[PDB]
Parts: sequence; C-alpha cells; structure tokens
Amino acid sequence: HSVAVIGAPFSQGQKRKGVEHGPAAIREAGLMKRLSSLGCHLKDFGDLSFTPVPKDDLYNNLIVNPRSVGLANQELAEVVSRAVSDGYSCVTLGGDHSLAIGTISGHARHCPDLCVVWVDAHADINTPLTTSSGNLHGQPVSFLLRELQDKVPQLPGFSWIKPCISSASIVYIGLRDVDPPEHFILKNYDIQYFSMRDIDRLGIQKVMERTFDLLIGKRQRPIHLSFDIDAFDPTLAPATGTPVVGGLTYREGMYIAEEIHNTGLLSALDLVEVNPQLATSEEEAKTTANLAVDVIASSFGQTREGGH
Amino acid sequence: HSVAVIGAPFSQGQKRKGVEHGPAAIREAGLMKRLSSLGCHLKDFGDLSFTPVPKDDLYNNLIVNPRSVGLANQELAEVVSRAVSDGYSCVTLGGDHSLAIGTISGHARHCPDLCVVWVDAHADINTPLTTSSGNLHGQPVSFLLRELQDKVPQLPGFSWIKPCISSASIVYIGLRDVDPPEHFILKNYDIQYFSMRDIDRLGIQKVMERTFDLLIGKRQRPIHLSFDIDAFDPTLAPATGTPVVGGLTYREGMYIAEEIHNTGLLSALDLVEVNPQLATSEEEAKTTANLAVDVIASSFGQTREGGHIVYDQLPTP
Amino acid sequence: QSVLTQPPSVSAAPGQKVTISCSGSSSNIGNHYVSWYQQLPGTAPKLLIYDNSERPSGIPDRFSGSKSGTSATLGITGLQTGDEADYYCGTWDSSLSALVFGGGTKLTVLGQPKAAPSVTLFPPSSEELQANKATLVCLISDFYPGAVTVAWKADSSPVKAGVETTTPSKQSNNKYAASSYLSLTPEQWKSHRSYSCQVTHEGSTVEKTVA
Ligand SMILES: [Mn+2]
Ligand SMILES: [Mn+2]
Ligand SMILES: [Mn+2]
Ligand SMILES: [Mn+2]
Repeated sequence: HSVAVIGAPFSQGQKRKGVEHGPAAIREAGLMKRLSSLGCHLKDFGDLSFTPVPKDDLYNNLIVNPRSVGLANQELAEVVSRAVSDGYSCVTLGGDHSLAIGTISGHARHCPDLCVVWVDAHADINTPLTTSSGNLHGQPVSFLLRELQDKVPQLPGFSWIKPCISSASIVYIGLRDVDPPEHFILKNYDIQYFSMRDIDRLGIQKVMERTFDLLIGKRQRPIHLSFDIDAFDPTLAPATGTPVVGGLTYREGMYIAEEIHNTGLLSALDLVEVNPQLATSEEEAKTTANLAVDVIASSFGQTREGGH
Repeated sequence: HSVAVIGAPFSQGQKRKGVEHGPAAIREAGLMKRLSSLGCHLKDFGDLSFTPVPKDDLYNNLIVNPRSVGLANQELAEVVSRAVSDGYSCVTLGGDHSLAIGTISGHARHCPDLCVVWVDAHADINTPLTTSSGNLHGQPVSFLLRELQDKVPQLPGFSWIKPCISSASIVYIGLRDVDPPEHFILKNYDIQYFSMRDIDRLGIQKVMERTFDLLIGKRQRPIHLSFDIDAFDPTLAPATGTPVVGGLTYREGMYIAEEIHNTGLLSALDLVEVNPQLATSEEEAKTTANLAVDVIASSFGQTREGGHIVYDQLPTP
Repeated sequence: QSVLTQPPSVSAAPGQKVTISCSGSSSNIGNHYVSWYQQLPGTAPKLLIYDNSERPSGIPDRFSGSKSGTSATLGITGLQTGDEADYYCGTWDSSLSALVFGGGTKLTVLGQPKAAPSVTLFPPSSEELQANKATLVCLISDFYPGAVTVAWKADSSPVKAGVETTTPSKQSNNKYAASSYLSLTPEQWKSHRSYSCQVTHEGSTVEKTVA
C-alpha cells in the first residue's frame, strides 16, 4: 500500500541534544530504499524542525523549551491527520518518545477506534508533575489516556490534546525499567502489559497472540505501533539515551513487527529514542540505525526469507 | 557406534578461500579426543584431494577449479560410499558447502531411502545458470533434487552425479537469507522448510518434532545432517561465509543435534563453511571451531548434563 | 603487434567459399578452445564461432570453424555482399595468463567490379603561400575495391617525411576513397621546380603534377 515518512527531531534539554539526528541516521541507513523494495508508495515529509529553532540553553528547559514541544506535537498531529486522511500509513522517525502524543492524537482524529501496541523498556506513562519537566518521553501516554485526565495538569502548549484512547485499548510490551507511580497507574487503571518476566513466562509467540485477542479480539481496529528503540537489549541497541539490560532479542522484535504486519491493520508506526551521539563508535551508531530500518520494514512486510 | 572422519578442503577461488583450513581448525579444536570420549570407533581418512588451486588466475575460476571441484566431489562420494558400506557413520569436515553434493551422493549409493536435514541460514539451492560466477558454494542441492534435474545443466566435472533425493525428503532449518529463485523453487516444488520465524513461532522443540514427522514419519530411514556453520547467530559463529544476523542460539543448535542423536538413525553428517581466515582474532577462530566440535559431538551423544560414559561405582578410602 | 597470427587480407568471388587460418602455439591453441569474431567496417564485433565449431543461433550454417594442434580455421560458404568485415580468432593462453586474439583478417567480398581512382590534387593556397605553411592536398575518390598505395614524387626523387594519408572508406554510392596531405615550408616548394602525388591501386598508376 502507501507509506508516509515524517521526521520529528524532538530533544530533552542538554542531556541528549543528539537524538534529533535520529531520523537522519535511520534515513542514512537506507530506510527509503528498503520500504521502496517492499512495493510501498513513499511520500517523505522531511523533518518538521523546531519552528522557533533550537533555543539557546538558559532557563528554557523548565519554561519555553517544553511549550516548543507541546506545539511541535500539535503540528505533527496535523501532518499525521492529513497523511492518514489521504489514505497513507504513517511512519514517524524520532527523536525522543514525546512525539507519541502528536502521532496517536493526529491518528485518532480519523481513526477514533484505534488501539496502541507500546514496545519499550519503559511505560512512559508519567504525569507532568510526578516525573518533573526534564522531559515527557517518560511522561507522554497520560495525555492520551481518558482515565488519567482528572490527575494531569493543563500545561502551556498542550491545551489542544484530547484523550484519544481508553486504558483497555493500549497494551505494553518490553517493560523492564519502571518508576513506582507508573507501576501504580498500570495496576490501578487496569492497563494490560507484558514485561520481560511475562516474555520469559509465556514466550514472544503467546504475547502477540494474547495482545491481539485483547485489542482487536471482537472487532477489527486500526493499530498504532509505537516502537521505542531501547526495547531491544543494549547489545543490539547501544545508541539509545537511556538503555536497559535484559531486553528483547533481534528475532523477538522482528517477530513482533512481522506479527503486527500479518494482522494487516497497521495504520501508523513510531520508531524513537535512537540518539546516535550516545554510540561510542560509527558501527554502534549504524548497527542501531540499521536495526531500526529492519523493525519498520518487518512491520510493512519484509520477511527473513526473500520473496522478491 | 563407528564414525569415519573425512577432511574435504573445497574453495571457490581467491577472496573466498581459507575454508580449506576449515577441517584442520575443527581437528585442532580436539574433534578426535571428544568423539573418542563418547566411545565411538574413529577412522580418520585425513584430508581429500586438495588440488593446490592450480595457478590462482586465468580461466581457472571459469573452468579449472569448477571442473576439479566436480571431480573432487566424485572422489569424496566414492570414499563416503566405501566408509558407509563398511558400516561407519560419516563425519565430513569442510570446506565450502559444495562437498554436500559428493557426501549425499556417496551416502545415497548404499542408503537410497536416506532423507536430509539442512541446518543453514541459506537454502544453497540455486541452478548453475543462477550462479554468481564465484560459483557452487550456494547451489549444491539442485544436482541432488530429482525434480529440478530437467532445469539444471550438465557441467564440466559433474557428469557422474545422478539425482539421489526427492523434494519431499529434504527439510531445511535456519533459513534467514534466500535469493528470489530459491524461494520460488521451494514454494514451486513444495519443499518443506522452517526459518527463524517458524523457530520463534513454534519453538526449536516443535521444529524437530515436525521435521521427524515429515522425513521419518511413516518409514524408519537413515538421516543425512548437513550443518552449515552460518546457521548459528554471527555472535556465536563469526568465522563463516555470508553470515546472517538473527541466527540460532547455541542451545537451539545443541538441541537439534541432540534430537537428531535420539532418533538413533544419523547415518552421516557435514559441518561446513568454517572459514578461519574470516576471523579478526585467534579467539573468534577457535570459538567457531569449538562450536563445530560441539555440534558433531552433540549429534553423536554428548549430552551436557553429563556423558553416557559408564561408571559402575565410585572409589573407597 | 598481437599474439595469434592471422593472414592480414583475403578476397574471393560472391557465391564461393573462403577459409581464414589462425596460427598459434601449445600455450594458446595447443590445449585451449578457439573462437571467431566478425567486426564490421565500424562498430562492436559479435560472436561468430565459439568452442572451435559452435555457432550461436541466428549465425547461419554458411559459416563453420575447425582446429587441430596449434592452428584453427574459419570456413564461409555461399559468400554474400554483407559478409565483408574484419575477422578475429580468439582463444586462451595459459603461459601468457591472458585471453589472446589474432591481428585480424580484413575481407573484401567482390560485390562490384574494379574502379579507377581519378586523382585531383590542389597546390599551396595564396593565403598559405604568404602564411609560410604550404600543405599540398591530393584527394582520391570513386574507386573500387580496397586501399590504394599513396606516395609523393618530389624534385625528380621520392619523399615520405611530414606526410599523412587516410584509410579507404566507401561513401553512399559505395566508392571507397582517402586523402593525403604533404606539409612543406615555402622554401621546400620554391627551389624544387616539380611536385606530384603518386597513387596506386590493385592495377595501374594515376599521378598528377604541381610546380
Ligand atoms: Mn524506552
Ligand atoms: Mn519510550
Ligand atoms: Mn550452506
Ligand atoms: Mn550458510
């Protein structure tokens, strides 16, 4: 079918300036050639770089730098809504995980019955006060859960976000690093998740089979795959800002992506938290980037055996 | 049982040679000691022809090495036929995967009802028309299939090979890289295979259970295990040819070999593409070689939970 | 200055048969197989014969090739107008470690009958005369077939120095023709009371004069 590629160079203050180059890195790993080869019609929308520009670092991270995000997400959600209405499936390259706000928002505007699959070592379900203003990359999903609204504060630049999805409509895979409140939220609001323990407990195959029985069990729905790169074991994914050990095997992540493709309902995908500066060497960078390309490609049909 | 060890130092010209040291590396990893310890009769037939790769230039690539290879395989098939008739199980150290032609041929001459299990990232099943000029390392199966014969060309040195096996009697495990025609051939001729996806989706245990239900389901038959070293994840098997990532775990390949042993019907084994020149360091080389030794040993009984080596009782102080 | 020895030039009658020989040694033709290539007046040669005696489909049975010891042979029966071209014999040399060819054999299949070259030469130009660069131009045209030996008779003697002459090639009417230029200093043209362009084909001579 058709695929829209959206660069979203987001960043947390000072610590991980590099991650915005992620999109360019995944591109430079031949993302376009590979999706082209699968037979997908490819409209690349370039990068929607920081509209007010990367503002010089002084105060800002606690004041204007998060707003610049809130609005950037608004722009993204608009592009996504436009791309999704035009009939395209939406690939969003990151960039830090905040861009999930915009993408799931913009997606929900034409696909209001959408469900989410969250492949990430973290749940990134913190609130704007609980996990500070460092960044919302661990703090997005809240803005999108309708059950969490009574416990989230209206922030400057996030006035536009309306809760897209129920708690019983997002499923997590890969959870291995988690703040206490996130655990509470997930147990409290009855949100379904499979961590590495559950992976080891039941095995990747059963995880995807249960995941699909939960989300799209009784009615076909369009699926939003948000894939965080740290979800893969740091040996595989060494160029991510905050990497957690005891993560997914290469084969497991391809198996997820493959399974997602076979449902046929994939409507949009996010590939994020790939900061290449974090790599010690050129090879570390390219190997992570190349892994990304694979994940996207596997989700859009590429199988291990060559059917070209 | 009894086990015959055959060195076969094959090659596909310069930039791809070095695999000839393949058998010697496995040997130097204590292959003999370990098979000895399992309590199996060991006749080692040394290395084979090892035609000193003529003038390493010219049209030797075009005709001299391919003609010599085709015939080298003929010699091998003879040694295998001889070893197999004398009651031995046949271990063939490689060398490039092309030695599979001779071994499955020579095996078939006394065991015409044999079946094949092909553990390799690749299907190694092109026609010679599909050759990449650096030729035969990855299209050996074709000559052996008795349904792709009408579409494969009589080459110089390969006049002797008659199609040994049906398409429904080879099963592949470990598929990760496949050229378009090979995929076509496998779908077209209805050849059974289990890739990494099938491995992940079913588990190694079920793969072997299906594989045995296919091959030896309704009739006990001798099994030919052709094991390509690239089949294992490149982290495990870094000294191979065209190695592909997302390969089998160490424990999965032991599990295969172990399962194969338990059937009891292992008649011959190939261990191939073990190029040590490919390794960056001594450790990379030895680790791959050592992995090989394990695979052979696991296939012939080595159990990890302790050997089958008899102990009547323990000592007295 | 090639590797294999072919005869430089053959010619014969339309409807007849011709043989082109190829002389080599043990290292080339001795132990390895030979091939035949037809290169036309212009453009990329094509495979005519391969593996001594094999024709590609579309190459007619009018052609064939043979080989024994250190020599091979190309046979063409029912010789036709289109066949005239440069013919190359190609094989493999184990001692030189290189694919090798013959010098090449040019064919002139006699399509038409003989034609005389009516030579027309021009002297130093008035401009050139005062410009101290006299370039004698003796152009030859409308002749058949094959190259014509060209020479410059100078002051009751011969002259070979500072002289260029083009290859014979046919025009729209299939008249093969070439041109020769004699470069002198004004003095070279002054003292010498006579100059002439001497042109010779298969048969006879036709030379003009300039003073
Ligand atoms: Mn993460
Ligand atoms: Mn994340
Ligand atoms: Mn192989
Ligand atoms: Mn292989």
